Amino acid sequence: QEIKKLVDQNFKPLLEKYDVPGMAVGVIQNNKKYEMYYGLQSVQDKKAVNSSTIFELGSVSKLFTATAGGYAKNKGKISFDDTPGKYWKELKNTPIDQVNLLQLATYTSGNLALQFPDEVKTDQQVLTFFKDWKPKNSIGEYRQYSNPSIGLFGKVVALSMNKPFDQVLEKTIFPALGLKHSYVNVPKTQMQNYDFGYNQENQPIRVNPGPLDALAAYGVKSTLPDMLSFIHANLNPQKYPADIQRAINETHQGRYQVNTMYQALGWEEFSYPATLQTLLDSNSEQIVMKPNKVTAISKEPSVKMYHKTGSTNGFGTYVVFIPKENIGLVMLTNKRIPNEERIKAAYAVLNAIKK
Ligand SMILES: *[B]([O])([O])[C]([C]N1[C]=C(C([O])=O)N=N1)[N]C(=O)[C]SC1=NN=C([N])S1
Repeated sequence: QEIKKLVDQNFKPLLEKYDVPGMAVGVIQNNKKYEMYYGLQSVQDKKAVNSSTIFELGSVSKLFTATAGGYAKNKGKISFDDTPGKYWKELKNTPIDQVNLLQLATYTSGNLALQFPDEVKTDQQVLTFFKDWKPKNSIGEYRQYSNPSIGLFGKVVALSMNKPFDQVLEKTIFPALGLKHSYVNVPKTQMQNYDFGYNQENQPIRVNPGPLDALAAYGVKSTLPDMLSFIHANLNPQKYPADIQRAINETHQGRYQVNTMYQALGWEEFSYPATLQTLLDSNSEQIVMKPNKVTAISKEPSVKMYHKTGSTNGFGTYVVFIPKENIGLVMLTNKRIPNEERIKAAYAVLNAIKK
């Protein structure tokens, strides 16, 4: 059916249900990008949420970190066999130097939790944290979703490219993807487009930023048109120059499975058609918060789909795409809503515009 009708039926009611100030929903189908905006970027200013509004992607940032890692790997700047001390020399001869880069990128070091400790903020505190790290579970065998893990991966990628991570994205990866308003650090010239998001009590929220390396885990900001372009790049990598094409495709390869979920670089991958329950289970407390023993991949699914949720204190994100149907969807909000609502609403929309 018409995309607007399906988005109105499935996404629009979430604004009233969760008191969300503004939502941007994009659908790409047959290489045509459709944008739908509801509500306000700023409640106080009566400023409509729009195609220039900048949203925090939360953990969808990890898809850009993955793309940077795929870009570096396919240019020979890193091997996924390498360990972090080859690039971050102060980690040589430490226990974390037994973990390879793929294991860090896919959360299988065996002893890294969701967040850095609160007291770890400066670059020295991060280095000391990794120098003091010791193994717990067998390396490679257990997935524990982890911002420090992919943060160390991103730091190594940046070192291998002789640029800080913010510049890896802003000077290399974002331009190669054709993104015009995606940032690690939003400049003052974009201030009118980047308002605080809203906490659960509808108050504009900010916190002090955490360690710089965690920007690779949750620190990217973008707009709906740029996210639609990023989905287009994931659906149609042959339209892009060869180096970024290789980087995008690197992020699609499953590295191991946990139940019905395959862990790719950044992306979560599923056999397609996937049931709603499979997609919901990927965001369950068991998978997101607890360690789970991985299963090596023997047969990667021949027909696949991919998704990722992201959240920050003030913002919600969901992205999903299905190569066989040549369709994808992006949802951005300036207030968190439950992941299950994001996944269900996207499932209802994409299931009806299949072709
Ligand atoms: B990511 O979005 O997966 C990641 C972990 N996570 C999941 C959820 C959820 O399900 O609501 N919340 N966190 N996101 C982060 O670690 C965000 S950390 C920050 N949030 N706000 C900041 N200013 S930093």
